Amino acid sequence: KPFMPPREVHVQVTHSMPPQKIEIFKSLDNWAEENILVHLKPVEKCWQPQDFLPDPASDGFDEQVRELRERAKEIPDDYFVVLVGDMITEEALPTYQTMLNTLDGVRDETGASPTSWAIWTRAWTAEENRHGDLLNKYLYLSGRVDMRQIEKTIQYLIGSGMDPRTENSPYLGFIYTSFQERADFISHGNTARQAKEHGDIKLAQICGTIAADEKRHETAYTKIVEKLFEIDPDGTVLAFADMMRKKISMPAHLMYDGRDDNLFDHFSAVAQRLGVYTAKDYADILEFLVGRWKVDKLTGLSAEGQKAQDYVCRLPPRIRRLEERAQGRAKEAPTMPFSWIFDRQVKL
Amino acid sequence: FMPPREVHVQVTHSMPPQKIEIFKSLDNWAEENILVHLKPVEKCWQPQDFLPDPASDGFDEQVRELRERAKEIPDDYFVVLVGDMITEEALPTYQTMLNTLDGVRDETGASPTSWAIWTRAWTAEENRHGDLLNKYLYLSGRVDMRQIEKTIQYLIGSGMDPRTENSPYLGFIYTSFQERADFISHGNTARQAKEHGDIKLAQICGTIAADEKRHETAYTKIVEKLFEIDPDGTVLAFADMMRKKISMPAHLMYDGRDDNLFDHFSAVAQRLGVYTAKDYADILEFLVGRWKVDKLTGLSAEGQKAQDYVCRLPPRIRRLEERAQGRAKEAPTMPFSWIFDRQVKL
Ligand SMILES: [Fe+3]
Ligand SMILES: [Fe+3]
Ligand SMILES: [Fe+3]
Ligand SMILES: [Fe+3]
Repeated sequence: KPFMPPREVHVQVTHSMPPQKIEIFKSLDNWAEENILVHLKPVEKCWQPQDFLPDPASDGFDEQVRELRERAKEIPDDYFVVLVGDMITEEALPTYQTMLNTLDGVRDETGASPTSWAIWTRAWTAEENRHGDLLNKYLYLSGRVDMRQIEKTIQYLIGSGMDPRTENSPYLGFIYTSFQERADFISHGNTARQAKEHGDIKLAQICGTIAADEKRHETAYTKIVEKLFEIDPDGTVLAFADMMRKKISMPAHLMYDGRDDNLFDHFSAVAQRLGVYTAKDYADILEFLVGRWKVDKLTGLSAEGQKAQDYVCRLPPRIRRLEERAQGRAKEAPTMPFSWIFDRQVKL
Repeated sequence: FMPPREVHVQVTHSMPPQKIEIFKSLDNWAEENILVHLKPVEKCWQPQDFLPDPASDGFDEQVRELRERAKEIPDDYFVVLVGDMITEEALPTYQTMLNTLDGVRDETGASPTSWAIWTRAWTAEENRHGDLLNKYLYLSGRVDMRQIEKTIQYLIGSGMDPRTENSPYLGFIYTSFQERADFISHGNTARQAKEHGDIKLAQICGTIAADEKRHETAYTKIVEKLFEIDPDGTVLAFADMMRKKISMPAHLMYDGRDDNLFDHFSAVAQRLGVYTAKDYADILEFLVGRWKVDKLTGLSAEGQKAQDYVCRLPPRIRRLEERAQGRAKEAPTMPFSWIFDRQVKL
């Protein structure tokens, strides 16, 4: 069957958090306005996409665009595939603002709510917007990729949305985004350092600068979970385990270009192979968070909390060993065409 | 370095909670009268269709022709065009605006409901508008992308409160009005884009306008339906929006230099005849006729005051914001950071 995007294969579960716990967040408003909002960079001090692109109001514009394209010839298709996937993930931004606005105690109820929570969501969104913009124009000018197939993938992606399975729970929500932000920090950070190798400093600065925005986001979301562990170590420990069993699905897992039915798997494979984001990175993030939130040092947990706590502390090495042995899928990986690069083929 | 803020008290969940069912019921209906107005992905235009092709040997000359044409387009017009583009780029805010509506919100981010499906596909459609105008302005060299990017970040941080109070009634009235506004602005920049000598730019604006009409058509069929099922609540919602006035999605525009950026942008749009105080009236009047407000009967003493107010507001607005004496002729010249502080006539 033709033009059918992939769908979420799990049953939709809404409003799992007990409705009384909504007050905890109303209470933490002030706290958020002092421990969280402080991780937003004020607009006037933020970089903008133009800072890293050829200046179209400068006599230098032509040579700049020309050097950009020359450099891009020395960057192999493999890398463009990954980079394209990252950029597409970024452009599906409106979905992610919705992701935060689904959380019970934290949603923006009007579109301009004076709450600390709604203020964060809006400013976080505003920061994220520059990531897509910048990688978009870069890919556009490069000439190495097929902007029409990329634009088409993006429209499929927004139509599809995503269900991270947070069930409207600020607990699950902020656990989720804590994990994703770090993942984003690793991918972008990796494309950055790798971007230097292939011979493009400017592209490295681009990726690096996006990475730095991610760290700050991670820091912000991790202070919230930390705080939730402090206030409710039982609910939070339980929320943490729940997310992991479910597995953290990536925001663009429903990726579809109208040709490949396994586009996300394929994109990911290349990212894995290239060492941009690996099955191992997923583990390191998990382990980091376990240590960062002091899950192990938690005491006075219900028989429920204890099973959860133990599960979470012993999942990283289990995931490690298992999705370690890249025997039958790393070496014998077939070559595959991607419509994002005009059906040129790269090694999966 | 303070962005403007909504000056009105925040009013949430005004629609009676029982009326949430009306929408759950209309799911199938929506999947046959609304979703039909979305263009399937494979058949949609994409920004690359109207831009220089960067994987073509023709790229250079195409970028070069684009820039040459843009020199013949005056600063006035770039101001308006930039404002339009900025409004488009604040898209995530508008998805949120629809996700705030009580009986229609997407509860997960991927809800199989007709309502959530529409919201997501409408958003996907809108996204190409921003992308296209963005790359156009970027290649043009006529405008200061850094100041524009900064305005955009202020705008999303600010969001907007259209004062729909989570009511699908108010919501879809609102978006019915906006879509038509959008169709007029884009439509006008389109025809005017021809004058100044740029066909391609006209095709860009025109293609955006067409998207808008379809959206308008879709939102209008919902209100029509609401008038049919609940002529009282709908008539009352329609009047409520108008007293409050329909505020534009980008009214909290801020670039870090101008404290009246939206007013100023609008002034230029007005003067240029892209979107005028008169257009606002014509949209209103059209909707009054399109929804058959006047032909409504059996309304409460409440419904009737409302019905009358709405049918007599267009000419009142007309005459009033007609006489552009003290503000059209003696309009001062003002610098915009979007064009490197070059100045245009307000
Ligand atoms: Fe990002
Ligand atoms: Fe981020
Ligand atoms: Fe639009
Ligand atoms: Fe529209």
